[PDB]
Amino acid sequence: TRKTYTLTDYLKNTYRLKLYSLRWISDHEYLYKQENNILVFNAEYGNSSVFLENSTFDEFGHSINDYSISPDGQFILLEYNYVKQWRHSYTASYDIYDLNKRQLITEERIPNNTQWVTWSPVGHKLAYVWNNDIYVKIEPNLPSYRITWTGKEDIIYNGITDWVYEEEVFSAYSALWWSPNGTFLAYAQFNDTEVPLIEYSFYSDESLQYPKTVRVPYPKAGAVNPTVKFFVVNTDSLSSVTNATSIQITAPASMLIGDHYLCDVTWATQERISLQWLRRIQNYSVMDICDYDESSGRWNCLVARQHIEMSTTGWVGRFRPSEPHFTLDGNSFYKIISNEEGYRHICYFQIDKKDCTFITKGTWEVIGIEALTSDYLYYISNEYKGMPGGRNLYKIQLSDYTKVTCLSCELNPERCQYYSVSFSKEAKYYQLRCSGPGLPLYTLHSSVNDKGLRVLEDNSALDKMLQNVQMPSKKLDFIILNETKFWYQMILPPHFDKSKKYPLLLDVYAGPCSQKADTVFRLNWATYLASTENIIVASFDGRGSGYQGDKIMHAINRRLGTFEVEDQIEAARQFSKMGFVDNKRIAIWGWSYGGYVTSMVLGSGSGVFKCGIAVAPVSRWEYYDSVYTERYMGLPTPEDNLDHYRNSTVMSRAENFKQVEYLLIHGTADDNVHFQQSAQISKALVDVGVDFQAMWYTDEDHGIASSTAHQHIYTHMSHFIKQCFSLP
Amino acid sequence: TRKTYTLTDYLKNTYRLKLYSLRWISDHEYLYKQENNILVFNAEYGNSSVFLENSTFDEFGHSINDYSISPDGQFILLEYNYVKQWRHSYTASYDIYDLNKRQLITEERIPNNTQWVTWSPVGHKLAYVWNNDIYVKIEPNLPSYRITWTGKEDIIYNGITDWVYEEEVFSAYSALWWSPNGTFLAYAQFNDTEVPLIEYSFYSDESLQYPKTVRVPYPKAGAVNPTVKFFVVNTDSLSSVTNATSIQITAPASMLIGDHYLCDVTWATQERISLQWLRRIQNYSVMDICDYDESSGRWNCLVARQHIEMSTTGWVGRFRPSEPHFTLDGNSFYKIISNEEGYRHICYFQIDKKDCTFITKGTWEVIGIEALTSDYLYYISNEYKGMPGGRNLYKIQLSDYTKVTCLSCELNPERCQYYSVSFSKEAKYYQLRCSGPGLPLYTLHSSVNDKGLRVLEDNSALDKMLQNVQMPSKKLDFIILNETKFWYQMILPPHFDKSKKYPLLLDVYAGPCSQKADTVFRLNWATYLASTENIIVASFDGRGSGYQGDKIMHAINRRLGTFEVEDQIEAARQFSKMGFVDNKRIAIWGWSYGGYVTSMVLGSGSGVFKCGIAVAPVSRWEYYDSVYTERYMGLPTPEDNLDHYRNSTVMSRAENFKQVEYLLIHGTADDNVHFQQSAQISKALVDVGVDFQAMWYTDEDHGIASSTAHQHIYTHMSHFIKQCFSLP
Ligand SMILES: C[C@@H]1c2nc(C(F)(F)F)nn2CCN1C(=O)C[C@H](N)Cc1cc(F)c(F)cc1F
Ligand SMILES: C[C@@H]1c2nc(C(F)(F)F)nn2CCN1C(=O)C[C@H](N)Cc1cc(F)c(F)cc1F
Ligand SMILES: *[C@@H]1O[C@H](CO)[C@@H](O[C@@H]2O[C@H](CO)[C@@H](O)[C@H](O)[C@H]2NC(C)=O)[C@H](O)[C@H]1NC(C)=O
Ligand SMILES: *[C@@H]1O[C@H](CO)[C@@H](O[C@@H]2O[C@H](CO)[C@@H](O)[C@H](O)[C@H]2NC(C)=O)[C@H](O)[C@H]1NC(C)=O
Ligand SMILES: *[C@@H]1O[C@H](CO)[C@@H](O[C@@H]2O[C@H](CO)[C@@H](O)[C@H](O)[C@H]2NC(C)=O)[C@H](O)[C@H]1NC(C)=O
Ligand SMILES: *[C@@H]1O[C@H](CO)[C@@H](O[C@@H]2O[C@H](CO)[C@@H](O)[C@H](O)[C@H]2NC(C)=O)[C@H](O)[C@H]1NC(C)=O
Ligand SMILES: *[C@@H]1O[C@H](CO)[C@@H](O[C@@H]2O[C@H](CO)[C@@H](O)[C@H](O)[C@H]2NC(C)=O)[C@H](O)[C@H]1NC(C)=O
Ligand SMILES: *[C@@H]1O[C@H](CO)[C@@H](O[C@@H]2O[C@H](CO)[C@@H](O)[C@H](O)[C@H]2NC(C)=O)[C@H](O)[C@H]1NC(C)=O
Ligand SMILES: *[C@@H]1O[C@H](CO)[C@@H](O[C@@H]2O[C@H](CO)[C@@H](O)[C@H](O)[C@H]2NC(C)=O)[C@H](O)[C@H]1NC(C)=O
Ligand SMILES: *[C@@H]1O[C@H](CO)[C@@H](O[C@H]2O[C@H](CO)[C@@H](O)[C@H](O)[C@H]2NC(C)=O)[C@H](O)[C@H]1NC(C)=O
Ligand SMILES: *[C@@H]1O[C@H](CO)[C@@H](O[C@H]2O[C@H](CO)[C@@H](O)[C@H](O)[C@H]2NC(C)=O)[C@H](O)[C@H]1NC(C)=O
Ligand SMILES: *[C@@H]1O[C@H](CO)[C@@H](O)[C@H](O)[C@H]1NC(C)=O
Ligand SMILES: *[C@@H]1O[C@H](CO)[C@@H](O)[C@H](O)[C@H]1NC(C)=O
Ligand SMILES: *[C@@H]1O[C@H](CO)[C@@H](O)[C@H](O)[C@H]1NC(C)=O
Ligand SMILES: *[C@@H]1O[C@H](CO)[C@@H](O)[C@H](O)[C@H]1NC(C)=O
Ligand code: NA
Repeated sequence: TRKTYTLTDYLKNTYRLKLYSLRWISDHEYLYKQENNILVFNAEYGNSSVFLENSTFDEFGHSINDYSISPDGQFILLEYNYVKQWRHSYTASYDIYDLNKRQLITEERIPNNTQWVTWSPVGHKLAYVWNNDIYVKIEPNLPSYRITWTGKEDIIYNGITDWVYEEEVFSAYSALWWSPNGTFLAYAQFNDTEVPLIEYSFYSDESLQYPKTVRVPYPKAGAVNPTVKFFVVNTDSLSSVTNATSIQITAPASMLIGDHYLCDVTWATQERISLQWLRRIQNYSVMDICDYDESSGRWNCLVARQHIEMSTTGWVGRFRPSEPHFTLDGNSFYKIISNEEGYRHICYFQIDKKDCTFITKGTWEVIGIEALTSDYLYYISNEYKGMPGGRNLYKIQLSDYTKVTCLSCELNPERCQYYSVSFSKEAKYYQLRCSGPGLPLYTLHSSVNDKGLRVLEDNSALDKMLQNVQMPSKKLDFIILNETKFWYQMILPPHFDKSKKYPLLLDVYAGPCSQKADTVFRLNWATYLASTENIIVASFDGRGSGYQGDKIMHAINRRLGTFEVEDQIEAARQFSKMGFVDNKRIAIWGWSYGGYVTSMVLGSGSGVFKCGIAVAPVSRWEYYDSVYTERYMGLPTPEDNLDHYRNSTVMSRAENFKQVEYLLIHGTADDNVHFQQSAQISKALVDVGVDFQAMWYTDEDHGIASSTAHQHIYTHMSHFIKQCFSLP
Repeated sequence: TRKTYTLTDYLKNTYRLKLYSLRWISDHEYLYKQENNILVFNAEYGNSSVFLENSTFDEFGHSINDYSISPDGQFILLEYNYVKQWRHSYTASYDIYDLNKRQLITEERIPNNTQWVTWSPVGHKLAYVWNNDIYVKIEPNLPSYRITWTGKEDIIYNGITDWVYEEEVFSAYSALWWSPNGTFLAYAQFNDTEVPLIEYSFYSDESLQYPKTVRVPYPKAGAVNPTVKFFVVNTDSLSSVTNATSIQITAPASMLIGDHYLCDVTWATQERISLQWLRRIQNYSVMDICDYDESSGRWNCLVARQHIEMSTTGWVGRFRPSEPHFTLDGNSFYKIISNEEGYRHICYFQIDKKDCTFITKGTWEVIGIEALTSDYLYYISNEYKGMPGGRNLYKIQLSDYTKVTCLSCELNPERCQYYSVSFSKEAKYYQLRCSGPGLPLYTLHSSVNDKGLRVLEDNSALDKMLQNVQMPSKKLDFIILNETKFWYQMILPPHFDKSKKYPLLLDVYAGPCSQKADTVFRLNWATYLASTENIIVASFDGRGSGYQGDKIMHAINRRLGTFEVEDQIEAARQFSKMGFVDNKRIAIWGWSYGGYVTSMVLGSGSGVFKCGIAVAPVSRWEYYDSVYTERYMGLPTPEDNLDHYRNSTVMSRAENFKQVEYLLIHGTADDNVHFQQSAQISKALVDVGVDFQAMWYTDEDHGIASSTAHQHIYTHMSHFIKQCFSLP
């Protein structure tokens, strides 16, 4: 009898997925770390040399967290003293190593506690943010030029995002954008002066006598938002003038009438930048296209070049308006937008014409535009086999839109249905990354003939390991509700028997534009539950889920906590009808949005679920941030949508938790979904006399991802599920 | 078959203890509220009259929290808009009703948000504190005189205590002391300028969008403490034109050399006040005796009237140096102090003589001095039958100390072994309050020949109800450890069978000077556990416990988390060897100090306990307040006691929790034992990979006493204990 995949296997990572993370440094060369040596690979032939020997920084005196080679290959940026902040933000120390001289640079050093640093895209200029101000070094050993003087901790942010712009808009800490050859540096400035603070305790090591109060500018739904300004400085003039002018590009009049956001910055050419702005009511966006005027040194945005993107059924974009991809000359661009049918497709614009031309169409969606050459556009879509949860690379001929080639579809169709891609600098080569339904497979290809060059990593080591393990299987399929297909997946125990009744766990996220049913291979908690505990772990994509058109995605518009919640309940009813599910043993669990949905389902009075686990749930939309919440809910005012805000809380359903077993879990240092949200759930439950299980995680944030806490939470949850299902 | 005492009975107060709370107004009369009417009773005959009808305030408009009748019976102070702060502190609104003209005073009213108010001991003057300043009204309808002008929230406290003085020194919010005829008002001023703040979140009602941060000046062990000054003002020479002059009485030079406390204020006569000061190192205290100088208007404390009280084995006093009881002329006084054997007895002092004379002696302790006449001193002691957990009233003839008469011992020896007493103004009458081992019994007596006048309340209604319930019994006994007896109690199930094996729960407090084994009748959680669940609930008084001399009490000096923890394990080990205890089912629980000891026990590696519950435990002495902690521990500095502070933490024992079941519970708004303490426990257990059970109570303090939270906590603990013991 082969062993099963156990909780320890999962928690100790005994069965390891191999990756192949390369970094393109030119059109035909990439860097790859092998045995802590940095190797440089010729893409065409596969041969390598040592770029930087593992022993180079033995006497550095610090553990190096990451590195970054300048585009011209002359310098390497060494990152150490890494200190995490939020999802993307952190601070660090930096040294620069001169690759030609083979010397560490010791003068005019990047200061300690630096917030962000980046090379120019050409050469070896550096821009960094320190104490909320921007600085530029033209040469690594020379003095910095200060760009901004207004930086103020928790108040003014120059070239870095505040909490909400980092999480909800840019998915980055950085708010700086070099122009393509590095002449200009564009940046955003955020003003949080009147933004209210979330305040919570951080306990730290036990040696800390008094807990620390962490205070973060965080706008909750309907609260005062940060304001934003945009500037461009000419870095080439820095060594010529005492104090180079940052030229402001003001938002259009249509944004200035009320609260708004900067949502996209994309350079088109050396002297043309595009900016997208979004109204606080997130169904109206404007793209300005701005040209440098040589004789005035100003930036002007012609109204003839201004592009409106709006929605009548929901918000604009999946999570924000999509980025443009400009042709080399900067006179036209490609952009994913929702078509007349509500499906997201590639539209082609001339910069000074308002109507675009759709170059793709159909009842499927383009996920992203990956590369653009003079002859071809490359994109990922879920077109293949009508499967919204698959992903493949396509190539469309720019001079003939009827010529569309799927580059990945038929490579290994049994093993590989979910792809991402990595193109070299001028798209001469691409790495394909297959992530499922079989073991991940990494391969290299030449764009000139789309021929496979070689297999990079095929995970044969893991395959060999998994032969001696009773592994679960995955079913991906659909049910039909109101003449619409809704997709689900099931992690099924080994030797699955259709004539037996299995306990079922519903794994839920269900946020807007989410997808929990897909072709990705995962080794996770569900793997253990199916493999060792013989539990079916199911997930379902109902109304509000993504990549299936706006009719489904915008169904929850202004109504979170309704259809996406009901559809999970209905999914569980449908899984019962299938005949291999023990109706007396159906559980539900989720993290984040999934914790909200789980709690809403457990408080619905449906009778379907015996028990459930919510980890770091939202409990009331007014507690969550403005940008995310208002996108789907509008404003919590009597004029707008307050009634539904107040109607969609977990707390109002407290009495119904008498029918279920509930485990509530939250990290105390969660800056994202505040511990407040679960403090309010537990209080409401105490107030109606409902017994439940609770667990706080001291100083853990939204990820509860520290090594010991991760192991602890999954161990705690396993006991709870096993208890609920009467499993020994 | 009759019912048992259930969890619902405990939580819903089905079986109510009747009380008889009287208020002496003279040597011959008392007030007693009956049916919301206030009656006045003649003590000699038992006849009464209505003092104030219930319906007098029918149209008042506010719900009245409490009342306070002026000593002359002319006025009644009406308390409403009560808002709790800490254990003793609150604010309220106040109105004064004139009892003779049957009218609310509407002029010059006491302000809203008043922090403290008190009648003078004679007549009807008022002193109140509002916004941290002291005010005086000579007549209820006249303008107040402002006494102090320095009051400042969280910084300067006039006539009220700060957090630590309220909790640990005075057990009161008031820091005001009227002289016996109301001429003078003495008061303390506290300065918290450099005291660090504990900060924690308060979530409030669901409607509060952002949690509030509560900030309280709170000195943890070793931190900067509040400073204190003491003043006396003449309320007979106040002026509308001139600001009042307060005369400062400075601490003795022996105190001024370093950090110190004011720990007692007691008026001796109309013109003589005593104060006791205590060093931050709490084994040295000094009493000053100060006389008013009529020609100079100053208060002089003659060095010849200083009395030093120190300890070579521990700290001074049980929780602080004891209060003196001055004779009529104030030329001599009686004070409980530790004798040369280390037993607390009454010493007789002359004001200007160094040596006092002990008037009581033996291997038992005086609990308190209760009344004093020229012929007798009346006191409570645990002398009778050599039982440290019994209490009886005695009088001692002041002219012949060999003549000691027990006044309560033989009244009802089977029902009544635990008394407290309330004397009338000149000790002409006394009320005895028996609280166990039988049902509470309240009686009135006259001092002249100790006649038992009448039974006030015998709880015969409860007795009749309890006849149809299967009530548990209590065993009080002792075990021997190193030739010393230590007492324990067991709450035994109904129909106890010493040939059956019962699970056992060890209920623990074990703080210094605590007593958990006594003759008191209680209806609590243990009653339910024994009556319904057939669990023996044991408590044990080991080293560090009170009322048995300093050899026992001071055993844990500088050494908390040692002998008192060991002695609980040893008691349980001994119980586990008794024929009627199931050694496979022994549990431990406690709250506060008992939560600390429970955790230290479960982390001891003893193997004796299967499971345990800690509620709001201390986890590290450096997190608790200075006044309590340093009393027993000294300072957490390398030159003093840091090493033991560091080795007496719960966190260091985390690994030893692997073999026990542990439930950790804490209120998030605990201002006393900060949530921090439990937050650090859970983190330590997570860090070593130990699974446990947790519950936080949102916005609950140290008492977890809100109605809903109280029902929830005991419900949750009941399930935990029953699960642990395999009980259905
Ligand atoms: C993962 C998702 C996302 N997906 C994508 C896509 F489509 F590009 F893949 N872009 N983004 C932008 C970032 N995303 C977010 O949903 C951000 C959001 N703050 C996540 C979140 C939602 C919650 F309801 C919550 F309670 C906690 C959270 F962290
Ligand atoms: C109850 C006790 C006490 N008992 C007495 C006595 F002897 F008069 F009964 N006086 N005092 C003075 C006040 N007392 C205290 O112990 C105060 C103390 N802060 C209580 C306490 C101790 C802890 F270890 C703790 F963790 C939390 C607490 F609230
Ligand atoms: C991979 O091999 C190629 C081709 O052999 C190397 O390119 C050059 O090879 C010729 C001799 O065969 C010489 O001109 C030089 O020795 C090489 N020049 C370069 C580009 O370095 C190439 O070096 C190899 N790539 C790596 C990264 O090792
Ligand atoms: C950030 O925004 C705030 C507005 O909240 C600006 O602060 C105001 O500045 C003016 C000067 O123009 C003052 O007269 C006001 O008193 C300020 N108001 C507040 C609320 O402080 C601030 O100038 C902005 N900062 C930057 C660098 O743009
Ligand atoms: C460089 O130029 C900027 C912009 O002109 C200066 O910033 C101004 O500084 C003055 C006085 O310190 C303030 O009154 C303005 O409000 C600032 N404006 C902005 C946009 O920040 C900056 O101080 C200059 N630096 C130097 C070294 O002269
Ligand atoms: C990168 O692009 C910038 C912007 O076009 C170039 O700067 C211009 O250079 C031209 C010469 O072709 C001059 O006419 C302008 O005066 C420059 N404009 C500005 C705003 O500086 C720059 O030379 C390019 N860099 C490189 C190295 O090619
Ligand atoms: C305490 O509060 C009461 C009630 O607010 C005060 O009496 C008045 O109350 C009404 C509303 O109840 C208000 O319109 C007035 O502002 C209050 N003032 C007066 C003088 O009528 C009362 O004054 C307050 N007491 C103190 C000492 O401020
Ligand atoms: C309360 O005691 C005070 C202090 O002894 C009395 O005040 C004194 O009264 C006598 C009058 O016989 C004067 O000689 C003193 O000058 C007063 N001394 C002070 C300190 O003011 C007061 O008479 C007593 N009050 C009552 C109500 O009995
Ligand atoms: C009160 O207690 C302190 C601390 O135990 C005693 O001061 C001395 O301090 C250190 C320990 O911190 C040691 O060197 C001595 O053991 C302590 N003194 C002795 C016994 O010599 C202090 O003596 C105590 N005071 C009284 C009144 O006994
Ligand atoms: C209790 O009884 C006494 C005596 O029977 C009551 O009578 C005394 O006080 C009354 C006025 O307050 C008058 O009736 C008499 O002055 C006086 N009589 C005596 C006994 O000398 C007394 O009021 C009663 N006490 C109460 C509180 O009602
Ligand atoms: C309360 O105590 C503080 C000291 O903590 C007093 O202010 C003093 O301390 C300051 C340092 O924080 C010094 O700068 C001041 O010079 C010093 N003042 C005096 C009078 O010495 C403060 O006055 C105290 N308040 C009261 C009303 O007693
Ligand atoms: C580089 O150092 C590593 C140590 O981590 C060593 O294992 C490796 O063999 C070294 N590289 C080579 C080419 O030997
Ligand atoms: C960073 O901090 C270290 C330690 O304090 C210091 O020695 C070093 O000089 C700092 N580096 C810079 C660039 O200031
Ligand atoms: C944006 O949303 C609001 C609220 O639903 C609506 O009233 C308005 O018409 C919308 N605007 C557009 C461009 O559809
Ligand atoms: C009393 O003292 C305060 C503050 O010191 C002052 O403002 C007030 O005017 C004084 N009153 C008189 C009458 O002296
Ligand atoms: Na009698």
